[PDB]
Order: sequence, then structure tokens, then C-alpha cells
Amino acid sequence: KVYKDLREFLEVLEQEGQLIRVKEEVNPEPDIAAAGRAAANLGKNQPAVFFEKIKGYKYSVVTNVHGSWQNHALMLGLDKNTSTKDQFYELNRRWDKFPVPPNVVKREAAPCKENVIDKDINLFEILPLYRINEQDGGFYISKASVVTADDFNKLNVGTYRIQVKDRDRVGIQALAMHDIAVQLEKAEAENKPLPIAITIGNNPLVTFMASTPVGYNQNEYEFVGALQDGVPMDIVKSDLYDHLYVPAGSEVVLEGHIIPRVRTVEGPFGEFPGSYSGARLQCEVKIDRITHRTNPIFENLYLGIPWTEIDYLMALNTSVPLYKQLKETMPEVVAVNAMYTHGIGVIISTKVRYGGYAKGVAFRLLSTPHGMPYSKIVIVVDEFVDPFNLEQVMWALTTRVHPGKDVSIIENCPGMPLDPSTNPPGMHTKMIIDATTPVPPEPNPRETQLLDPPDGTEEWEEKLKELLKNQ
Amino acid sequence: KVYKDLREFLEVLEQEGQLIRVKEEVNPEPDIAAAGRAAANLGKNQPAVFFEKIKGYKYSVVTNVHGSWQNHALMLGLDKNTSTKDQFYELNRRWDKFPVPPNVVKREAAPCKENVIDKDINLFEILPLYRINEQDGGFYISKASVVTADPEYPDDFNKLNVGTYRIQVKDRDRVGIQALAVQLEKALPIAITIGNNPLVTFMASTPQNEYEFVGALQDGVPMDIVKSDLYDHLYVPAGSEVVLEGHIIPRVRTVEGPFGEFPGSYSGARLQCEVKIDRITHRTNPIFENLYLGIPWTEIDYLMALNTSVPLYKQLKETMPEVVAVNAMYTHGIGVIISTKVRYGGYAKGVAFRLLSTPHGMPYSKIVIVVDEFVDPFNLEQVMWALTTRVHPGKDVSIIENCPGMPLDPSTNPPGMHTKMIIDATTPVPPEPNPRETQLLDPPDGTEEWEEKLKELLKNQ
Amino acid sequence: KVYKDLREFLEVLEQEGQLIRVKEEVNPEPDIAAAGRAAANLGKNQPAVFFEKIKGYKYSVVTNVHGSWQNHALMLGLDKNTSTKDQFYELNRRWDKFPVPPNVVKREAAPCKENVIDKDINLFEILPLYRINEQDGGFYISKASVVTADPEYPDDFNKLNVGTYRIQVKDRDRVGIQALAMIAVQLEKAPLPIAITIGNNPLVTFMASTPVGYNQNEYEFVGALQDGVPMDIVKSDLYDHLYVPAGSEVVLEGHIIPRVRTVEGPFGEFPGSYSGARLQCEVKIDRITHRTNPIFENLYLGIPWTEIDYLMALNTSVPLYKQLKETMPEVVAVNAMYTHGIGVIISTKVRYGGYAKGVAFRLLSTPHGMPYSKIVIVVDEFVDPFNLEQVMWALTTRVHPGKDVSIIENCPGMPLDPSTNPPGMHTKMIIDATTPVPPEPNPRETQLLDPPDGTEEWEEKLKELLKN
Amino acid sequence: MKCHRCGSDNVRKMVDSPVGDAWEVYVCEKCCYSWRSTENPVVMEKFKLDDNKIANM
Amino acid sequence: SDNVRKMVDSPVGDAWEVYVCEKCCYSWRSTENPVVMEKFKLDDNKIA
Ligand code: NA
Ligand code: NA
Ligand code: NA
Ligand SMILES: [Zn+2]
Ligand SMILES: [Zn+2]
Repeated sequence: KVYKDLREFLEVLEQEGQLIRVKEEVNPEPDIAAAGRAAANLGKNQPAVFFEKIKGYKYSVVTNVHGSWQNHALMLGLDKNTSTKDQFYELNRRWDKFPVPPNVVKREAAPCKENVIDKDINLFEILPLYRINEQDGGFYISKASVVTADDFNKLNVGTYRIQVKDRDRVGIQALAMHDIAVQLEKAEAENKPLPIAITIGNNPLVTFMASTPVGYNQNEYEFVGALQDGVPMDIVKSDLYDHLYVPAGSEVVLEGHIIPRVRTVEGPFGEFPGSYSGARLQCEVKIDRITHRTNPIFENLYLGIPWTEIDYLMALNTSVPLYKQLKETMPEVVAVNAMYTHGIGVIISTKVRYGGYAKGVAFRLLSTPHGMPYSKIVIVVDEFVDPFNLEQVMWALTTRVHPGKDVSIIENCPGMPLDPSTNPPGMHTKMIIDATTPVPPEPNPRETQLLDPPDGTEEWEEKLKELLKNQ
Repeated sequence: KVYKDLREFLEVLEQEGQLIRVKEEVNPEPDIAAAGRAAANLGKNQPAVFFEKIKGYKYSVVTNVHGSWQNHALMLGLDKNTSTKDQFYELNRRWDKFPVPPNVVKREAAPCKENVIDKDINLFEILPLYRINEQDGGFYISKASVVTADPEYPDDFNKLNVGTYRIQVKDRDRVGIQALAVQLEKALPIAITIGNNPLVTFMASTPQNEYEFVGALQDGVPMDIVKSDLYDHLYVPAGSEVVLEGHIIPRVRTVEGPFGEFPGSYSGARLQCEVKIDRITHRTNPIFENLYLGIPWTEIDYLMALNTSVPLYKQLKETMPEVVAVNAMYTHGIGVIISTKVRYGGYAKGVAFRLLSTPHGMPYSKIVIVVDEFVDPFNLEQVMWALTTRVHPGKDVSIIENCPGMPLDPSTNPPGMHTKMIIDATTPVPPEPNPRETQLLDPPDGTEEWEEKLKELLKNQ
Repeated sequence: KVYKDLREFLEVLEQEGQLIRVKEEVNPEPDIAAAGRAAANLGKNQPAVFFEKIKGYKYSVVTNVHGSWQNHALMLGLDKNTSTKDQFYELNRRWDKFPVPPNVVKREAAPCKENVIDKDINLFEILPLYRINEQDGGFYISKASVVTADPEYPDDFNKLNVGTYRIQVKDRDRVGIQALAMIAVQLEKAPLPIAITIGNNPLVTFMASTPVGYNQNEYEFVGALQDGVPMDIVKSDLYDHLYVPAGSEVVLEGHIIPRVRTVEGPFGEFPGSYSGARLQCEVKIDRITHRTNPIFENLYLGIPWTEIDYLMALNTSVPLYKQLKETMPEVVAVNAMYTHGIGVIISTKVRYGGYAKGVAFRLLSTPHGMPYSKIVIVVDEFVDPFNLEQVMWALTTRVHPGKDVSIIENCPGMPLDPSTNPPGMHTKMIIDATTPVPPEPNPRETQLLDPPDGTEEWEEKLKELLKN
Repeated sequence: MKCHRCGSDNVRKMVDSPVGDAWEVYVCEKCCYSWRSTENPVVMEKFKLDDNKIANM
Repeated sequence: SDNVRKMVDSPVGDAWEVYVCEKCCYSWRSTENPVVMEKFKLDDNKIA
């Protein structure tokens, strides 16, 4: 399934029982945040929550759009009960499948141009802004896709926390935007503004692509076409800047620029490890124009102690390219689950070519561009174990791990400050855990024959799913 | 919230979307076994599978009755989507409600006692027997509750013993049973019930072992039992689908197995005992409730998870009130996850030490993870978060050699000995220095009320 | 045996050649502490030292009351030469006995109410206060039993709490105390009444010194130590909910001053070092009741061993043993006499391979052993854990440091252990010195030289021939 | 009215509620903290700001 | 510091006097020649 905007995806979620509509008016704080947290807490099949009426505001809010494996699968156009492993495999199949350039559409064909605000800009007149967490420095836009650059195909799209500083002004961490990192010096040295676009309420795969780890260099509109199995996405030129292109279906588009030589307190705000960030001086963006759809939807994201929505946004986004890197050099690797705190915890499922090979796979992961500074706990399991099924991984740990020989601790390794347990800060003591069965020439203290699944198991899985679909 | 037989529970499962009916005829092998495996493989919301027609047989089969947390919750009479932690708490609450003696009812009132076969016993005419796993030594009855009297007081139905043991079919009226799994020296009557109330099977799979405990598990509602037809000191559940009354043949040992075991491997074939079936008593149109087992997780994992966790939790709580919950659901407690409050610096390791010195934890528990009070030890995603953000492997991971072990762990070297691993995944507390303290994203006000409201809105949409 | 007060015990000690009377007048500052240190330094049969005359003070002082295995044995009513292991088993016997509630007597019957000082309360007119250690922050009361009620059930004199607390004399009617080591759940929401008893029956001090982790700090516990005979208690003169021993030499009624913190310390502690000088609580002394010719019973403490070590040795060993024994009947004995249980030697039978480390784990999760015990040595059931050369034999023949020594970091620690780094945190060390048992492989089996037949009878016979 | 994070008196009303008279948004010009009229913000001690602390950033 | 006081005078006889400082609660007998080791001596900064 292909989605041209956020609205068709919300429709699909509603048809599948994955979206709750809140009809009674709610207060901005803390109702929306508490409902996001509760939705994340519902266990499995967690739905998106749609607020139709927020006191004092004119429009609607939707939250927890990505916050479930059901919503993730529906985002990929698969049956909502597709296993995490199978979603990983579908994503891997599509990751490099096709180079597809986005189709440029005329302004009259872009729903994000239906309404234009040019002079008396007031973000609160459009987005029902609220406080996401109790100690946040202000009202945040937590799920926006920011577009920065003379080519509409060398454009960079990413996610950055966007703190509302005024009805017309906003905050940003330009230190996390390399494209802006280079241009900021030359712009501030001439007090020449730097154009920027902020898109809110997008097709789920666009948000997904904007969240893809920056190192893998897949944050372009072309990658969205790749994720849609070769179907391109429509883009429209920005109203005020001729080199910035934004998705045609975005609910809200904030065209603006970084104010030169301005720096002010931004934060604190929640971060994916589950704690508040610090308040630091960062950049500020003035909004020069707002284009939006009729009756815009504010698609915002709650984050707290994992797992919340952002964990789903990052899970297979981190897993798949790590798997491709491992697979290029070691074909025995079957799957890679790097879904735990941006890949700090990683579970690799692989075939053991010979004795000790599992630790070799772990070494390769610990030498990849991402796993080297990030992955702190690396578990290796046999090829028949599903690394996305934590019960199975616990079984492998309990029956195959001998802590005297299978648990290796290595100090003085590359680390990352986002891990609060590091000592010294930013340095990692890595832990490798080999939970595979001994293979020659490794001695086996007691060989056993595993209970291999009976014949026809896969056919019966399909059959039972079809029989369940009739209830 | 109380079941008198297997059929009432099955209808509860069907009304809640947790039972599949296979109307078409299926072959005994490998369709029933493969469907058990597939149902387990569905991962979440796994239903029970009910086969109405098996080729060459006259009655029906049901499998994976316990194989889900939804099924587990409905077994306890709770909402099918109740969390594993909440089920842990409910089971812990009912665990100690001792004075619930079972009710003895007349033979005419027992659905178990509708049909009787006392001549030319043929198991295959009642149970659609099939091979569960490829290398199994034969067709197996893998979910029966076996009732035997205690030699300390033979004629006292308040001191009986009920348990689950694999039963291999050796002939039309002869089965195989594991001997060493007192009176077997002096001389033996025995009863094998199949298709029971789910809490009866739960009690049978718990290492107490009386009908009174089932009464406690039903929040004080006593269960009904009946005297065996040939043995006045043996009593069976009144709602049993099938009851085999028989005896152990003396001075007879035959090859039994191989058969799968819960750590995921085949056992060996050993010389074991044989039981002769003297009488079969059953309900009209009986249902063969059988269990698949293979690489975890399967149904047996649910039969062993929380009735292992709860006793360990009570033992820890006796001396350590800060313990919030214990998750000992992995391979009979070889892996344990304890959620506790940290009274002072280092207390997490002390909690782990206490678990490692309990009667079950000392030989079984090899990997012990300790997490904070707010982390759900049954939510492995939260546990992964705790490991990734709280564990400094240089200080929080302790490896202890020369410790008690258990042979069932194939990786033990020397076999039966353990090298324990303790992982302290808690946040530092004074006087432990904190490399850098962080403020957790505490949940917003009104989160629980909103959980209730969202569930209510979803149910009405 | 039963003692109604300290004087009865002093009589027993004197008639056993275990008490020295110092008739000559001595100076407060150097002499008393040096005599305590010397008496400890005697090494064997160390006696209690009684000072009759002190320069400028009307009354007398006694020290080293608990300061030997002879005095310890006499306190329990055993023969004064009973061995430490035998004393351990005797105390283990008595710990079980039913705790008899204390007997409440009327004010007219208590010797501790003979004299009352209510107006000009001055501690120096009664207690010959001195300086225990040179760098001590003042004059110290080091062997007092402090009586406090628990606000969970505050009207029950069977729920009272009696402890040992460092008392620093600060003024005529003011002293210092470590409230945070007592007075915590009841202080934040607050004066708090307190009674401070000096010169009690040795079993009273023994009970007040039992580590708090066992909840044995009640008067009824003394009834167990006296073999089912209760002790006599009286009501406080000022607080109707506080009860003090009937035969105490001196009783100090008073209260904790609200919103007052003063520098307390330093004071030499049991590890043989001075403690820091920290901000602690003050206690105003409101009324003094005492016996005629009161005797200030004070304790010296320095480098071990001194009287404090004897007061704590079996007091710490027996409850640890019983806690282990509840779930591990294989345990034969626990010797935790070294620095309040920082070093522990457990003797046990090994049920199966690895059991020794399990016993160590159980000790390291007991209320006292968890923060205190840093070095835990486990030995076989025949090794006497109180015989250190036998323990050394077990170490040299049974310990394979490659697998029998387990070092666990990030464990609960003890702040007064000077080597802790980070301070207050422990790196535990478990040493398994037991013989391997199946399924653990044995690299070489040996046949121990079991004692000859008749050894016990010959022990008795040799002792009898020695007595002549 | 003073800032709940840095205590400054330089507090400016940001916006009024677009619909009706339900609330107002206040912002401190010194440290950028903002809050709504209807919420009762109590800043954690560790999250309060001071001139000495803003200078360090 | 200078804020000292005479806490007590010797009972029977006139043999000594107990003096005490009012800022750190340190005390001593008149017949003592005390030397507070450098590690023990305290100032106003440490009290804070
Ligand atoms: Na290995
Ligand atoms: Na820690
Ligand atoms: Na050993
Ligand atoms: Zn401010
Ligand atoms: Zn001074």
C-alpha cells in the first residue's frame, strides 16, 4: 500500500482498529501527553490517538501514529499482524531495491498550499501546541521533517526537536545538521539568513525516512520512493525559496530561516534514552510564511521511558542497514535486531561456520561505523533463533551461555555520551555474549538434538491466520 | 470466573476469539503437531486449535489450550488482555488461601462418569492418538493429570498427589510412565485424567499438588471430585473428559522415549515402567486435550512460567520487602529478572545473592538481572532499556565460578555446575557515585485514568 | 545464670580472680584509658579493672567488664575457662528459648531510684567522666544502653528499643548522640524523649549491643539469655512510656533538642581508628536517678582486641548462624568475631557441588552480613571455624584460587571500613575452602586422618589429670 | 508575575488562546521558558536556572 | 577561637576544671596538655 499523505494512513489505521477518536474536548496539558503515554502503555496493538477538540485551539491533534508493530506494518502496507522479523525482511528487501526520483507537481496540485499565511504569523493559530513532558522548556514540535539544501534531489530531510519560542519564532539544534553545519559559518560571517523548511503531518514513510540514521545517507525523497517499492512521492517547490522542496501532502509547512548570530536557551527536552536533556544555547528560526491544508492536523509525538513511539520510528531503521553491513562481509548472518536504544543493545542471529565464529560476528558488528561507538551489549544466537523474539533469545541465553567462556567484557572501547552508565563518560566497556551452540573444533560438554518443527508448519501458520481472519 | 470442566473454558475461549475450529478433516501426522507448532509460532494472541475430524478417529482434539497470555488470563477469570505482571500479582494474591477443601459428589452427578469401558480396553477408540514430534518413540499423552495416593496416608483423598508426566502408549491398553519421576518397593493403582479444568492442569504442573490448591486458585471456590470406579482411595476431577484407571505392572521395565523436554531437546530412551489400563471412564463425545512442545516458547512454557515465579517472589519478599516482582519464566527459572527498590548502594547485588541462595534459585538460576522498581520485569523491552542505559559491564556484571548447577542446562561445564552471572541493571543510589545523574521522563499526570478511558473508547469503537 | 544488676556480676568476677581493684587514687585523663588498654593487652584471662578513687570525683569507675573469654563465660554462667566454640553453642541454645516479658516493679523497689537529682543536673557530680582516646572530641560515655519507644506501637513497654550509642558529654546537662544511627522515622516530624542507662547487668548490655538487623533489642530477649527468668524494669520518672532496668547504677532521662546540630567527634571506633567529626544531635538531660555509691561502667576501645570485640564476637556470630540455619541445615557454625563481622568463617557440610558458594550468598544477603561482611571463608563441616590454624590448613589444602576465590564488586559496603573505595561500598571476596562434592570433579581424592577412637574420653581424662 | 525557572521579572505574554478566553501563554525574555495560564508549573530544583548557570552555557 | 567557657569545676577538692569551646563543642580538663593533631584541628570553613 502507498500513501500520498498522513490522512489516508489515519484512515487505514481507523479501518483496522488502530486509531481511537477522542471526541470530548480535552485540555492541552496534561491530557494529550497522558493519553500518548497510556496509548504506548496498552501493551500490543497500541493505537494512535486522535484529539478532535482541544480547549482554546481550532484544529486537531494526532499522536502515537507509529507507536506499535501493527501501525508499523500498516505503514509498510502489510497485514497489521506481520511479525517483527517479517517486517524487518520486507524492509531489507525494499531498502536498496529501487532508485526512484520524486515527481515534481505544480503548486495548484499540492494540498499543502490550500491556505497561505504571510504577515501576522501565529503558530498557535494553526497547531494546538502543548507541553509534552512536565519539565520541558516549552511547547515542542517533536515529529517534524526539516528540509535543507541548488538541486531538489540533493536535499536533506531530518527530524529535529523544534521548541516554540514565540508566535513567529522557534528553536533548533543546527549542530546536528551537517548541511547547516557548513553553511552556518559562512552565513553568520555575513549575517545572511539561511533558508529552512519545517513540515508537519506527513505520509508515515516520509517521517520514517527523516528518522533514518544520518550515517547511512538515505535521507532524501528518493529513498521514500525506494520504501514504497518503486512508487515515487510528490514534492512541491517552497513558496519563498526556489531550492527547497517539501512533500505536497504535508498538513503544515513552515517556511523560514535561521536568524544569524542569535543563540539562546533551548531545552530541556526528552530524549530517546528516557531522560531529560540539558538546557543549552542553540539556534533560532524565524517563520516567514505558513502554508497548510484546510483543517490541518497536528501530528505530534510523545516520548518518555521506552518503549514509546520514537522507539518504533528508530527500530528497524537502525536494524536493516546494520544487517546489510554485516551481510556484505559475512553471509552467515541471518538477521540483526538493533532495536534497543538506537542500537546500544544488539542481537545478531547467524550460522556458526566453525568453532568461535559467533564472537567473530560480534567483532564485525563492533567494527561497523554505527556499532563501534553505539553497540554496548551484543548477543549472538543461532540461525534458527528469531532475534526479534525476546522469549526465544532468553531461551538461547539460558541453555547455551556459559558465563565462564561465553561472556567477554572489553574496556577502553568507543562509547557514546547518550549512555548515562559510561565511566569514563563517553567510553564504552563492551559486552559480547555468545549464545550459540558449540561447533567443531569447540568441545561440546553435552550434545543434544533439538526439537525441530514438524513438517507443514509454515503452511499451517498461513492456514490458521486465514481461519482467524474469519472472526 | 470459575470453570467446572474443559468445555466451559473452551466456550470462554471461543467467545473471546481465542479458539480456532478446524472443520475439515486432518491427518493425525503431522497436521495436529504442526498446527500446535504454528499456533505457538503466531507470537501474540495465540489461540487454542480445535480439530473436529481426524482421519480414522471418531472424536476431536484440542491443542494449545494454555499457549498465550490471553488464554492464561482467561484461565484466571480476568480480561484476556491483562498484562503478564498483573496476572503475576493476581496469582500471588490467590496463592495463599489455604482452607478450600474440594467437594465430593455422587457418581451420577459426575460428567466424567457418563460412559464406562471395563472390557477389551482400547485407548485408540477414545483418544485420537498422534505423534507429537518426529523422533518421538511413539504416540504420547503429554498433558494428563496423574493422580496417585500418598503412602504416608493411603486412604485420605485430602493427601493425594496430582502431577503431569509424559505417558507413552505401548499398546491398546498399556502405556509407559517414568518410575523415579516409596510404595514402588513394597509392592499399584494410578489414575490418568485428560481434558480437565485449566486450573487443574495448572496445579498439576506446579512442583502444592492437591485439589485444595485448585480451590485456592479459584479465589476460594472449591472444585468437585469423584471417587475412582475401581480404587476407593483415588479421586479424579468430576469434569474430566477422559479418566484412565489402571495400575503399574510390577517387575517390568521397557524402553520409553525418546520424547521432548521443556529445554527444547529430545530426551534419551530409558528403561521405564508400564501401566495397564483396567477401566476407561469418559464423557460422551470426549475431547482429547493434548499439548505440543518444541523449541520455546510453546504451551508448556505458559504452564511453567508464573507458578515458578510466584514461589520465588514470596521467598524473596519474606526477607526483602523492597522486591517488587520476580520473573522466573525462562527454562524453569534458569533466567530470572527481579524488579526491586534499591534501599542503599549495592542492594541489587544483595537481592541477587538472596535469590541465588533459595532452594530453587541456587541450583537453577544462572542469569539474574536486577532492575528498578518502576521497570516491569515481565516486559523484556523495558528490561532491554534497563540493560542498555544502566549496566556498566565493568562493575555491574559479576561472574561467579564453582556454583551449584543443574544437568538440564546443556552448556554447563563441568556438567551440573554453574558459573553464575549477575547483572545489576539498577540506577546508582548513595553511597554509590553516579557518573552523571539524569532525571527520568516521569509519566504525565492522569496516565492511568487515560489508560482506562482509551480502553473504554476502543471497546465502544 | 541470672544477675539483678551490675554489682552481682562484679561480685562473681571478683570471686573468680577476674576483677582488679585499684585502691590508689588515679587521674581521670590518662590513667583510666591506659588501664583499659593494658587490661586488654594482657591477652588472656583479662580482668575487669575497678577504680575506687579518682582525682576530684566522688564516685568510682569500672572498665573491661566484658573484656575476656573468662568474663564472657562467667556472664553466661558457664565455667570461666569454657572454650569460644562451646560458648558459641551455649549462646545458640539460649537464643532459641522463649523470650519472657520483663517484670515491671514499683518505684520503691528499684535500686536505680534511690537518689533523684532534678534541679542542679550536672553529670560530673556523679559520673567520673574522662577521655578515652587522646584525639577524642571530649569526654565520652561509651557503654550506655539507650531506651527509646517506637511510634508504630508506642504504648507497649514490650516494644521498647534498647541500643548502644556513642554519647559525647557536651555540657552539664547536655550530651551528643548519633540520631541517624538510631529516632529517624520519629524525628523528621518533630522533643523526642530518651533514657540513657549506665551500669547494667551484663546481659542487658549484651542485648543492647546485638546488631540491630536481628530485632533482638528488647527486654524480653534478656529473659531468653537468663534461661527463662525475666528481668526487672521500672517506669521512667518523667516519661510514662519509657522503662529502664531496675538495677542500673545511673539513669539519665532527657530529650533530643529539636532543630539543633552540633559538631560531634572525633571518637575512636572498633576498627582501631578515629571516626570523623560530623554534625549530630544534642540531648538535654532533665533528671538523674541513681543508686547510692554509683559505679560508672565505661568501655575502652582501641586496636582490636579490646572489650568491645568480646562484647560483639558471639553477639554477631550466633544470629548470623541462626539466619543461615533456617534454610540451610547443613551449616555447622559461624565465626564472625572479626571487626563486627567484616571477616566471617562459616563451617558447613556441602550438600552438593557448589553448595559452599550458596551458603556464602545466603550470608551476603542477611540483614547484617550484606553490608558488613567483606571476606567470607567457607570450610568443611569438620573444620573448627574458631580454630584459625585449622582454617589456615583448610585454606592451604582446599583453596584453588583460580576457581574458589570470587571477587564481586558494586556490593553493599560498610563506611567504617577504611579500605572501601568508593567509600561505603564493598568488593566482596568469597573463599571456598571446602572439599569438592559431586557433580564437581575432584582433581585428587584423599583419605583424611580421622581422629582415633576414644579421643573425647581422653580429652576429659587429660583435663582431669591436668587439674592435679 | 515572575518566571518559574529563573525567577526573572521580565515576563511577556506570548499569545492569547485563539478560540475564546480559555488561557494565555507567558514567556520569560531572559531564559526562554514558556508556560500556560491554566497549568501550575513547579520547576524541579535541578532544572532551575540562574545567571551563573546561563553564563556557563 | 576565643569563645571558651568554664563548663565544670572539680568536685571533692579543687583539683581541676573542665573548659569547653562554644563554637566546635571541644572540651578539655585543666590538667591536660592537649595537642590536637593537624588532621583533627578545624576551622570555620570545615564546619560549613
Ligand atoms: Na560458546
Ligand atoms: Na550499580
Ligand atoms: Na571449590
Ligand atoms: Zn526565565
Ligand atoms: Zn574550639
